Amino acid sequence: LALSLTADQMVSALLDAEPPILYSEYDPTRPFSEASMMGLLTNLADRELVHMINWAKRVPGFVDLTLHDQVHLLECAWLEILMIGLVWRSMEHPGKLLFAPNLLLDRNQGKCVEGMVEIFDMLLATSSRFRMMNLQGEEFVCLKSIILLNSGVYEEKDHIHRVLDKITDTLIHLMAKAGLTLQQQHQRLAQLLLILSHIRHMSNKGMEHLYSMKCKNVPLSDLLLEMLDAHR
Amino acid sequence: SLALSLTADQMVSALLDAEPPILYSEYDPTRPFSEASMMGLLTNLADRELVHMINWAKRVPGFVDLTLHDQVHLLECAWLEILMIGLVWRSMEHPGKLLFAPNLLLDRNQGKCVEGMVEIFDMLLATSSRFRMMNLQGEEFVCLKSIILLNSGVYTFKDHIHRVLDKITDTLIHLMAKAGLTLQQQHQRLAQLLLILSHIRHMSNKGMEHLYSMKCPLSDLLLEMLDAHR
Amino acid sequence: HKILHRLLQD
Amino acid sequence: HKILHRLLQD
Ligand SMILES: CCC(=C(c1ccc(O)cc1)c1ccc(O)cc1)c1cccc(Nc2cccc(C)c2)c1
Ligand SMILES: CCC(=C(c1ccc(O)cc1)c1ccc(O)cc1)c1cccc(Nc2cccc(C)c2)c1
Repeated sequence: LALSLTADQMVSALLDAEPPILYSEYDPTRPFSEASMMGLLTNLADRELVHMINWAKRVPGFVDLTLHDQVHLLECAWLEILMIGLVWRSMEHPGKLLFAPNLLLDRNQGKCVEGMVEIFDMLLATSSRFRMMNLQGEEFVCLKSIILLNSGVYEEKDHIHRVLDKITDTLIHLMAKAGLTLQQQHQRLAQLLLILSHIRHMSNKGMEHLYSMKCKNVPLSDLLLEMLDAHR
Repeated sequence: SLALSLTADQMVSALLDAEPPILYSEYDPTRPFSEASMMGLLTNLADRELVHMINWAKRVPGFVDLTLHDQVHLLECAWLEILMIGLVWRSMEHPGKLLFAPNLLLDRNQGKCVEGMVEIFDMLLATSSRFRMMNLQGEEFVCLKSIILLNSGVYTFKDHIHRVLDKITDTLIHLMAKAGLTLQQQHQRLAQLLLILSHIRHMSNKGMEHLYSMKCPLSDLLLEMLDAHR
Repeated sequence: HKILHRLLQD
Repeated sequence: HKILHRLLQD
């Protein structure tokens, strides 16, 4: 059924399934602390996870998969998906990361948490890259779906690959519609997918640091704790 | 940069010509495998491979046009990915096995000889199987490996690099078009190949994480390569 | 058993 | 400096 979707129907499907932009519990009066900001991000991520799961079900081909396979893909891709989301909404905010409408931060405030500045700069660079490319929302939702299906795909792995091929066709269809030459289409498609390599990298570094402070004990919620264990 | 003035065919030929040699392991069949000796063999092999990787990088069109420090940065970021895609490529014709060297062919069962390595082992085997089912051509492999070099650290310090990356993309498409693949098959295959680079990145990260854990033998060059990821 | 499993299951 | 520096120049 997901393979019977044309390019346009694929786009509208992904757009309609798009989760909302959630607010943080940021208190502009309360002084910042390493525990609180990470707490804010942890609290926000936990609420976004609920939307992401239901968003995942509306991604064409995902519900056709085995329950255990759905679980695996999400466990693998959840932080990548949160990051590309963050990066996307931060496009129109040069030098700043929009974690939430009420939580807009430059790198100086990222220094509040020890060592966050490294992953902060990578996210900024990614968002800057998207802005320079002038990434479209139609392209964004395709990329995010690719992450979900691709990140944990390594015995009827063929369906997933068939769906991934459909998303590729959808991306190309968008670029041809925007007036890009064949050479331009192939190059842009490549540029977009190469960024997914950096998003994977940022995810891995992120998980690493997350798993470290799980042992440091100093507010992870129960679904977020089971996500972390999937990487350890 | 003379790398942009190149045609697709002479980009391919330049990359094929730049290819590093297949090195041999110190492997000793009269001795069995312990965790320490296994990692020792792999470390010694990687250390020697690295020297040739540097000669190969210099011959990658566009790389020499970079600042020395930018060259250093890219190599520090991508070195394990590059070794891994090499390992995966030469393991294609050995399903279920990893050809670290012609005298060092290992299955996943031998991956258990060192604590936890079977995980990254299964990942590599999967990538190899993926390449095999895709019929990854050597002309395509060399393009992918060059892409990893230029792309992996491009956002950690640029326009020139992206223009070379575009150039290599044009080369990949040119290779697929020559093979008779239709226009749809061209972009689909392109996407399939580039998505695999994300998994190679993941494998490198997991591997790197483990590597700076047992620093707690390793040559001085590796110690510096490993320290760059800290 | 997992929370994610239950959520995906509903 | 770094060993990688020397190797790249040589
Ligand atoms: C990239 C920031 C991030 C978040 C995050 C990202 C996007 C969102 O939409 C929501 C949250 C995050 C923070 C905590 C979580 O439990 C989950 C997501 C993130 C992810 C991992 C690590 C870090 N920062 C960090 C850096 C160094 C050391 C430590 C302990 C943490 C931020
Ligand atoms: C995948 C093997 C690997 C290598 C390697 C890769 C390709 C080559 O052509 C040559 C060697 C490697 C081994 C040691 C090094 O110092 C550098 C590269 C590698 C990489 C990282 C980790 C592991 N194995 C490992 C070790 C400890 C714990 C776990 C879970 C895995 C192998």
